[PDB]
Amino acid sequence: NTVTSDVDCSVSAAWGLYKFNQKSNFSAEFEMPESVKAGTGFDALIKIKDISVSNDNLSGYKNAKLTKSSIRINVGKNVKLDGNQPGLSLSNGVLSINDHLKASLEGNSLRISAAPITVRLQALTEGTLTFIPEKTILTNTASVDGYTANTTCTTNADKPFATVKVDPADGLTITAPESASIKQDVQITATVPEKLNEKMDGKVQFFVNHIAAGDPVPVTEDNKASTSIIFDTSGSKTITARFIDAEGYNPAPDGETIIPVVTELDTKKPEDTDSYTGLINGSATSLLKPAKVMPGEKVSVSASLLPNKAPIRVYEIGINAPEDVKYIDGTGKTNYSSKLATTGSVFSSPGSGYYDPEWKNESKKPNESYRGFHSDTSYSVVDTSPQTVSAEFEIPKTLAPGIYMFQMGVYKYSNSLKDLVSIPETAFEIAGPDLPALPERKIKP
Repeated sequence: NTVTSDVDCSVSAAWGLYKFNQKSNFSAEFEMPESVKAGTGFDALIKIKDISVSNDNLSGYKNAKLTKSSIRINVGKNVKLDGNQPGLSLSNGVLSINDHLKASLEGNSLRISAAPITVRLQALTEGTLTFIPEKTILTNTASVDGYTANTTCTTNADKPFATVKVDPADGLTITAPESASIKQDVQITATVPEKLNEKMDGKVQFFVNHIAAGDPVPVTEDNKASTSIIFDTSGSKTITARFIDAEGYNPAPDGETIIPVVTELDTKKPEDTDSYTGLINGSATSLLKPAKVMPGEKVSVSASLLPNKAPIRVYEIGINAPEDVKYIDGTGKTNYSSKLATTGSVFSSPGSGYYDPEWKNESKKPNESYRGFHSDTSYSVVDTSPQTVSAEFEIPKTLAPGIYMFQMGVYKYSNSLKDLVSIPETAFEIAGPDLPALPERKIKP
């Protein structure tokens, strides 16, 4: 990263009575971090390489020293000097390195040299620092044989010495579950960088879907802030933390996060020793990436039971859609050979040797969309291959906005287990209205 660029020098000496041109090369090594954070001090080491100038009248001179000098570098407007640093000045994106050049006379030649200069900088905002040489890269004043010579060297180098990526400074974070159900406490924690909260007297105003949620929470001694939110309805909820300082300015960006919220999550019972998966429109979704579906739409769902162990006894499987979502007739297939024993929560025998789930007795029953299937061959499952049921459903055009999930109805084991299992891989979401705009941040002037 030693960047070379040739220069054109004008000399005025003896009060302008003796002007001449001179060509030369300016060459410098800029060692800086490849990358930094906005706001973090860093060093720039500048090695300037020696220059020879070979005018023939130099052999004729008896003494020389520089009395002034300047290296002019275009460092842009995204940087400042970190600490008063003598010799160095910064004005209008011009870093001016002053009085650092030494000039030793050497017969026929003039050797201009410099001890490496260290410059501590810090960038202001996220972006890039680009170091360009200035057109007038170099001026100096020389005292030769009792005369004063003024020099101005211009260059045409477009080529940056170094580039530095400015990554942003640390920002607010927010910690929420994962996922949540309605009617339950959800803890939310914001954290504020040490650096925004230096004076240790700030607050964090939370928002839920862009509405203010409670009074601003005062930040703790450990730069944290917490609230507790109880959700009313399902949906991808946007949580926003806004930081406020001693005199309510919002100097930092807001932190945002999203919590998927469900009506309920019906996990497999503890004694259910298997596990489950599914698909919706041929894909395993997640309640964090729910399928985007509009009301009025027909979807296809698959639900699989993945045995932990074989053989297990497995009697009835089926897909229990959400309330109002209607089953499409004759679409329910199994992985295997089967007859349909159960419509709704009503069982009726499709032959002798078929066991009744008695969903009637259970506290949670399947709804009108549920279709339950028994194997005609055997109730034993020979291996650990997925036991899959799949069908197509219709979403009514009036189904409410929120996050929805399909369930698997299952009745199994010698020790008779009956359960409805929410399969997050089948999650879809009916979009609500666009959030309202957030109140504007109050930036300091």
